[PDB]
Amino acid sequence: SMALKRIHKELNDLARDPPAQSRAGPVGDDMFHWQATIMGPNDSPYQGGVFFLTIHFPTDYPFKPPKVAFTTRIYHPNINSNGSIKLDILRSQWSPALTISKVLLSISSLLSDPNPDDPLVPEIARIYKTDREKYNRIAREWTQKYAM
Amino acid sequence: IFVKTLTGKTITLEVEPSDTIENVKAKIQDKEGIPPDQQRLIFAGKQLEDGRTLSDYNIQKESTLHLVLRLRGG
Amino acid sequence: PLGSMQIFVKTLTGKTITLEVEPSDTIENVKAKIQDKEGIPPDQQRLIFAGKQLEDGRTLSDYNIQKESTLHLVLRLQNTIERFTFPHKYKKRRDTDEKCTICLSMLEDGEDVRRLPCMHLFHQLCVDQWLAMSKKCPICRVDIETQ
Ligand SMILES: [Zn+2]
Ligand SMILES: [Zn+2]
Repeated sequence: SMALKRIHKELNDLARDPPAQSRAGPVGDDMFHWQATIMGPNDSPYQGGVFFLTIHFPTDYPFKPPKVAFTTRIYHPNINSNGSIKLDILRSQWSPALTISKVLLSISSLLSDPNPDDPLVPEIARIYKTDREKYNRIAREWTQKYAM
Repeated sequence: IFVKTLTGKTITLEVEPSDTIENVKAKIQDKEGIPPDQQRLIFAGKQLEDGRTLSDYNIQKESTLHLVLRLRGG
Repeated sequence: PLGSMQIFVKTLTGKTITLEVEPSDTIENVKAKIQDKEGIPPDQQRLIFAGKQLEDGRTLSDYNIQKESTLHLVLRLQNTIERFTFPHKYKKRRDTDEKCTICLSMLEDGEDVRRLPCMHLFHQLCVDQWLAMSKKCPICRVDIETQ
């Protein structure tokens, strides 16, 4: 009752105003389960690639954050092989003033701005924090073999 | 330039190419009520840091920036 | 209104309103000038300058206000929400259309409405649920317990 109405309203605005380099929408008649496309950040090694994501809306939405996960494999210090994204705004820095289009654009901003000091996959963090040149090469190969 | 704010209202801003990003965040603070601590600006999927200017990103007239709350990769 | 000179006011989020005033302006006129720029009734406003709060029926020069002076704008005054927040019913002006960032529906006359010490606006039902679990503002991340 209380949550589906926002998902309805977000969807209408998404149709009339398609976001900047990002497409999303529900699967079938499941309004709490969406898919999403994400474009590559312009300077980052993921540039030009398209990344798929699963999103699940909790029943408490928008008071609790939506569960967002990558399905395309991506090489990133804060995104593991299971597609998980540990991101503060998806956990405790969550605000109900964030729509999906702005959540998705926040994720693309994370790709252009990794954080190795507080990592999720520390193996990827060390490679970044010692020679970003070799990190950018690997991340570029991952985004070209899965997301092009 | 234009800015998509958290309320969805695209707002016009009058800046010249010499303005830094911290300048732009301050103008948004006066028209939105959000401190530059909590402002994250995004153009073409990439974030914009407080140090560099608008011309350093070669952002030209009528470009549309987007505004989300400050993130922290974890 | 093309006042003889200008002053500024600062909200909790650091937002700055520039006003045109003459030293012979009453304070209730200053509150109304802010009403025509952000949509806050003088009913809700509380102004603070030089450690003292300004009373309705005096003048700016009585409080010895200068050019480039800065006023501070705070709100006038499960149940702790009603102790830090101002409830009222919205009144539409006449961009001046406001929407609730929680339910994403625009704000209408007669709707029970909420305003936080950051001078942001939401429906009463929508933000009362969110404040029941975070006590911060969805738009600017300012605690409602801020003073
Ligand atoms: Zn609402
Ligand atoms: Zn606020």
